[PDB]
Amino acid sequence: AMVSMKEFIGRWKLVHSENFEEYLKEIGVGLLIRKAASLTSPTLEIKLDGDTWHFNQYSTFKNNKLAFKIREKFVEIAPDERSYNTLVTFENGKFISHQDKIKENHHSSVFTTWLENGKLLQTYQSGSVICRREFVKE
Repeated sequence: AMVSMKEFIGRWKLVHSENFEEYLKEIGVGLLIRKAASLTSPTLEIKLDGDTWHFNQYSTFKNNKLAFKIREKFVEIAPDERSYNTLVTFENGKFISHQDKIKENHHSSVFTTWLENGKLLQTYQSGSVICRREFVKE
């Protein structure tokens, strides 16, 4: 719980990934898209504008910009082009996003972003699948 929110601010480059394509398959992404999305090494930019956070992911395949306020539910248009009811909290040093499905045939996910020894780590969880990603400061 020691890590402060401000330590996340900056630009981060993907250096390792595990189970990302499998995570995308689990949440219903088609083969061509999940293959292409998993081949990239995106840059994640985290910035704070007043009380609005921005987690923007940039890559050759798609740019994904997410804006939110902590503790405030919002409708997220996720990169899979489906809409979700998303809620991001900051708990014990970590950003936790609950991306809740709206349509019953969709899938919900939990995203956790945290810092360890200068690196930024993420997990994306849905159903039986957890994806793990690691980033280094740009």
